[PDB]
Amino acid sequence: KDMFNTKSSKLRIEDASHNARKLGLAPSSTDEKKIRDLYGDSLTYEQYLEYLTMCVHDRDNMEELIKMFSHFDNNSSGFLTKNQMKNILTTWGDALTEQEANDALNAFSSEDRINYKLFCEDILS
Amino acid sequence: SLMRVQAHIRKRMVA
Repeated sequence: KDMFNTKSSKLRIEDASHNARKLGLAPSSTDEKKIRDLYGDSLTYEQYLEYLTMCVHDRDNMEELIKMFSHFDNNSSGFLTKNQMKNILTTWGDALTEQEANDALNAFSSEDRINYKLFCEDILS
Repeated sequence: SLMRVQAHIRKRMVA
């Protein structure tokens, strides 16, 4: 069975989001709020397919992703340290846990000094 | 923007 009919009873937004990730999309709390604000806590099939379209984010690219990290790179050198990126990722936005942030940073590189453009390029795939 | 990065990091968690 498909990802929607496995858990349907309507499907909980939170589970729709997980399915979106398995399909290679990247929903944020903004998309969850949008889909909630017009269809409630649970979506019909048709509502859920709108949500997936909502989660395509075809404006996602390296130069859009790096904006916040650039703010912290004063001399626009191109790098930030793991711990810098961890603090950023765990304080602002839809904050990750320390563990989640470190796991992403460790998977991408074994060095402390991280090219955040290449890190943003890599997490897009 | 940072939220876009975080959304893709969570995407990356699931296999």
